[PDB]
Amino acid sequence: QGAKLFSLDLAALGDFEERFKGVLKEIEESKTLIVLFIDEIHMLMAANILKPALSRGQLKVIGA
Amino acid sequence: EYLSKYAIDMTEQARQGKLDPVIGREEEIRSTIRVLARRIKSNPCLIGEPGIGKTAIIEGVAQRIIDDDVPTILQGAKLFSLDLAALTGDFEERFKGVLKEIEESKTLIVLFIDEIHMLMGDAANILKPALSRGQLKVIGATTNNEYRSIVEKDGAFERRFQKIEVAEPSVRQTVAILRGLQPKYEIHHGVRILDSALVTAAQLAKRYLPYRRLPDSALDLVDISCAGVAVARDSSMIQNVVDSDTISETAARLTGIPVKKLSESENEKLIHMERDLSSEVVGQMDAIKAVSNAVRLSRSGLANPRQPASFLFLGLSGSGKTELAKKVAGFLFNDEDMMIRVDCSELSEKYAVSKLLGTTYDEGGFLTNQLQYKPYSVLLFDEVEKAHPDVLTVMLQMLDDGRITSGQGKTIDCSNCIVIMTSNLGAEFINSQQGSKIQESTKNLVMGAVRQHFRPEFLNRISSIVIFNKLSRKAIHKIVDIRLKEIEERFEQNDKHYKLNLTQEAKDFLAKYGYSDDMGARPLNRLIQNEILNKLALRILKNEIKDKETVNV
Ligand SMILES: Nc1ncnc2c1ncn2[C@@H]1O[C@H](COP(=O)(O)OP(=O)(O)NP(=O)(O)O)[C@@H](O)[C@H]1O
Repeated sequence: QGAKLFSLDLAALGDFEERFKGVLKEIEESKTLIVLFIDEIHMLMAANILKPALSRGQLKVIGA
Repeated sequence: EYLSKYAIDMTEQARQGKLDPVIGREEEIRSTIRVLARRIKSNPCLIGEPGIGKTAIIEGVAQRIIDDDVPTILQGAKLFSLDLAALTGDFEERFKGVLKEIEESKTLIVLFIDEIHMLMGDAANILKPALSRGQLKVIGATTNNEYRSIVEKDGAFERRFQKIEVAEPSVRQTVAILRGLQPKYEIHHGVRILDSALVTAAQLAKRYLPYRRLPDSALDLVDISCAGVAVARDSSMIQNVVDSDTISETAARLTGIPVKKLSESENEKLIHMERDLSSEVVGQMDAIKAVSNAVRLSRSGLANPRQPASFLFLGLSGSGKTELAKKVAGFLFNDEDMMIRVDCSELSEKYAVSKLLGTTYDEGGFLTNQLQYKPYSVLLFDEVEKAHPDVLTVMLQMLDDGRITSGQGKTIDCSNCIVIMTSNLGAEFINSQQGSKIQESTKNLVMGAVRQHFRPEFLNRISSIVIFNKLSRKAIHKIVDIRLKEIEERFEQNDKHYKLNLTQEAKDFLAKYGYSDDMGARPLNRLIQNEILNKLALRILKNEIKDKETVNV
């Protein structure tokens, strides 16, 4: 319930990606108050995508 | 006539006896004297930590001067002490003509300049030609830092100069030089000092004081303490003074728990620390012993005075491992800030700043700066081998000695600090411990695994390395029940006044569901909020279920 939809359509455009990593706190700010959905981009990211926030045990995401 | 202007002879004050007697330095002095006696490179210098008693030597110098402990050649010489400042015309001139005066003045003194030794922009040669005169006996010093930058550029600076170690005592002799205090410094503010109030301030300020210097930091608090014992006494019969009051009390100023400062120092702490760990985490009796059992070894000087306390931990974050030291530190250093974070994700090359560096904003780094900030510390290493060859090599000094040069090249003691490695190197082998191996074989499997990423020096200098292995629900529910304990003791105490209920649901859920095998109850740790704290507070926050009430799912 308390979660809502976020879906990151990745536009990456110094590392310009860590933004995508910094937001992992911004949702962690909300404290799983949303969900993430990524569509066909699932690949090695920087480095690997995602998890350290999910791998923190947290972070419901809609994978695809 | 500019003689006395910023140049104030303190051999005056030494002839006046204004200056402050201390012990032993003749060693540096006689040399630094003998240095001052050198045609070739005249100028003795102390290179390193400020506040280490530089002109205190000059005192002794001036003392040896006025005592005629000043040796033959230079007995004529004395020291005008410069006062480094002026008003802008500009400054240099005033600071120059003197230079002429004094060598002209025929060596009745020498000059000491302390840490302020200038790379000027308009550098040109400031005092340097005067210094360069083949004449003009002077005394400079600085920390290593400027000594790094400025004096190494020429290096015929040394052709004038001589470096000498800024003399930092032993504690015992610091204690001893402050043991000479007890008959004398008992009565400064008009009391007596016990053997109790005597050595500990050191032992404390050593162990407990972040900043100041061995006799300095030690001698500091006791008069900082006298707010009570000097003023409230004559404001009643206290003659002798005691450690705690003088110290631990006045030590508890910063934090507290003088009992842990006092009633137990390291002695019992260890003695039961095993279960004390087990208190925080049941399970992993291995490291419950080992690291503990080990780090017990860490102290007492079984081995190198210079020597770190070092471990890799293995398991699933949210196994309590990353915590674990925070107990230990809280258990030992009575803090969780002792724990300090080294992200091996972050590590490639450029980190050499982020610890600390000789600054070229590229400025003071952090991590070493943090122990430099936090002289008692615990160092956590975030999936170690994920770091580059960058740190692991500097980790040698960490592997070494329990002491660390900052990136400006300033050593700080980790033999009083902790360093702890994280890695997944047995993750699959955690999965082997999920099959619950003879841990040896799988630790061997790990050992080989961990063996790979590192030169043995890395591998060898570790105090040891331990797995935090498969965690039976035994621990879980306990840990959970411990996990239970943390929030309730935050709140019913003050906030929530809260009496509690537990369905076995949650009791089972949190253990069963809330705990993840792989990702742990680590999320459940957050979930414990969510399905419980978040849930039941939300249940209660209405208040219709009253304060101190409880409803579990
Ligand atoms: N076996 C355990 N004993 C005690 N606390 C545990 C245990 N397993 C997980 N925890 C909790 O999980 C955290 C500690 O997990 P730990 O194994 O130290 O790795 P961690 O890095 O701290 N988890 P995290 O820091 O979010 O990655 C703390 O919140 C503990 O309360």
